[PDB]
Amino acid sequence: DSTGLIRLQELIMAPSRYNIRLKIRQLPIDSDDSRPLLKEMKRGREFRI
Amino acid sequence: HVIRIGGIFEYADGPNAQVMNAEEHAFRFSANIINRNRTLLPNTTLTYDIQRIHFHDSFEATKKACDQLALGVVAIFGPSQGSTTNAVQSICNALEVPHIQLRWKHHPLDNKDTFYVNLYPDYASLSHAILDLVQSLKWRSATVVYDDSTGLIRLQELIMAPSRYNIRLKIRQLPIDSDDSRPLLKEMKRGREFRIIFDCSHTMAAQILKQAMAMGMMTEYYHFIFTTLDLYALDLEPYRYSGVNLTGFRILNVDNPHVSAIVEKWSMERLQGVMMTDAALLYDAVHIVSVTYQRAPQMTVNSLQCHRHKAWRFGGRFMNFIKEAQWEGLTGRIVFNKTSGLRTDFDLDIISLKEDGLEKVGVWSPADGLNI
Amino acid sequence: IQRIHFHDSFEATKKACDQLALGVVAIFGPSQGSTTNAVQSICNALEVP
Repeated sequence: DSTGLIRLQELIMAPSRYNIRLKIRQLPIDSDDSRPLLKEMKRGREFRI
Repeated sequence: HVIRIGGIFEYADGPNAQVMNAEEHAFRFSANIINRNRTLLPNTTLTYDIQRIHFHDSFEATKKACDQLALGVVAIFGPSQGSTTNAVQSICNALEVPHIQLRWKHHPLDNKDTFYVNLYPDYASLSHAILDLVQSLKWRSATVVYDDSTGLIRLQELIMAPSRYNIRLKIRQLPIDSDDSRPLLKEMKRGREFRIIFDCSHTMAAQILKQAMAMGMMTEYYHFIFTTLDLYALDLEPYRYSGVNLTGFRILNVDNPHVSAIVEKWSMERLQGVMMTDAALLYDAVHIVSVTYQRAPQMTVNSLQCHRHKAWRFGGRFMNFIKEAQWEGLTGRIVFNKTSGLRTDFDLDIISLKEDGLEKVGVWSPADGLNI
Repeated sequence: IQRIHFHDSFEATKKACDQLALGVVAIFGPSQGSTTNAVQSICNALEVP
């Protein structure tokens, strides 16, 4: 949820301060299967999460 | 017959304020049309009770709602805020009586209710509109420019959206104690982005207009879009003939002479007035409920008590009648997403300022996407 | 000691002033917003921390 992202929005203007990239990944809220998200980041090949 | 409804009006001094604003006048003027309509409540006298309230006293509205509940009214216009209304629908779900939203509020993460509609539009369907055009405009370096973290709540589906379209979007909020972009207009000068959409109230945005005015940011290179709706009561024409690329929106179906008429009729009434989108939707919200009541079976709202727990007989019955109300008004047709019982039937007049004036250049719908 | 449902204010509508008609000297309201939006507004009203 973005209610947590209210609280650490100031970590998100740090890419607006100095360059660091990011991927916005929400937990599946209409379900509980994050393996679509786990495979999509497996396609993303990301290691800093 | 004589019928009565309930009224709630937030002000700073609240009831101690004497300001009939636009919405307080459009309450009574919307009643005065039905008072002159035999086409709606033909012999039923439409009366009301207004309980003007301050901001965020939950004990005031605790007393204030059960006043009109001991009365018993047939319409509960919900509060503008979201904090106190947590109890109010918790009161409305308690004694079998429908409750209405006027704005966006956050959605319950523990329960799911029965007495709820949202004539206010849908932000995910707004992100549908955003992806129809920004991808069509190929805008790829932008910045979330705003002051509302509530805006960061409601368009996070558009923050999930960079997975099929590339746009480099940054995150910039105003100094929250003020309305200042004079550092920020140097920051976007150093941000070199000529294509940005803006998430704030037109109250503060008219100041930010004057901020970009003194920062000389009024050029057609700055191909921007806004998100607000009511600006014709504010400045346009130096910003117009400066030469800019900018786009506003309008839910109000200004195609009919009737829609233009009700606005122009309204436009002389309030002192320091032309139609607001709140007064337009309040006009529609008044003119849905009494249509739903004139078609309703015999149901009188019981004098319920807040020292008791008595429930009115026809609460979910008339909530069914509210969720099946499909009255079309000045803002196009109103029908509810029956997966949620909430209104997502809204169409965007894609209106864009050029030096001649504001000009509608297309539509957005959730059945066309963009249609130019 | 009181108890209410999750996301329910009509219970604590009584149960707050059950402790006020009692008289309590500290309200440790829940970690829920929609509860304490009703509660601490009135704690602000009738001089209650």
